[PDB]
Amino acid sequence: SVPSQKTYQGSYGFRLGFLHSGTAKSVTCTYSPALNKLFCQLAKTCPVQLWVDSTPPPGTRVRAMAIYKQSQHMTEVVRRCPHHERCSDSDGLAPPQHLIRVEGNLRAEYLDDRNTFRHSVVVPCEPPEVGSDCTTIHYNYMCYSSCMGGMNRRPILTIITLEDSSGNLLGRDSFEVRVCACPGRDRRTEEENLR
Ligand SMILES: CNCc1ccc2c(c1)c1ccccc1n2CCF
Ligand SMILES: [Zn+2]
Repeated sequence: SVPSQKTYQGSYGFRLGFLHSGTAKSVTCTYSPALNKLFCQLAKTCPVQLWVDSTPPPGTRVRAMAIYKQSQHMTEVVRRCPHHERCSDSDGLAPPQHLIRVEGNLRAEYLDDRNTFRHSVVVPCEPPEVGSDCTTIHYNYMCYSSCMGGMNRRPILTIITLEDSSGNLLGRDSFEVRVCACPGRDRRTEEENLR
């Protein structure tokens, strides 16, 4: 009915990482550690790092799913709004209803859950390239937080799960997301409000 959001490093020490992009007016994606919140523009690249302490088995996958943050909305499926689901911006793989896409990975799979109706996108867990210490997934968020008939100004969380080949839980992390026109200004405002 509601997916768990409990942080769980599991046997492999799984956790996320984010770049340090700053808050200039021109920034298109920026992460606030103090808020555990990603601020991004519509349909722009959001780099999310995956870190582990030890190598998970072949066939491990990484899934992303959005849920509403507020308890009174958590049972409602997060989906694109009535405008964006019809705007013919398909990448040829993501269903037009899905808020979260993975960019540039032909092995991405998109799930409409047959029981919960929730959307998710899952990719194989790949090791870092030679010379790198982590792997990065590039996500896109395909509606604004403010879209009427969709998120409608309600905050969302993204839950990232590390899964075995059967879909069993190996690790979990999460972060709040705001999709907005000016991520740098909004991050500065919300960090000031918190302080
Ligand atoms: C020093 N570098 C550690 C590190 C960081 C991230 C890593 C790995 C190793 C690793 C090894 C095998 C398969 C996937 C792997 N990931 C991605 C999932 F977090
Ligand atoms: Zn929309």
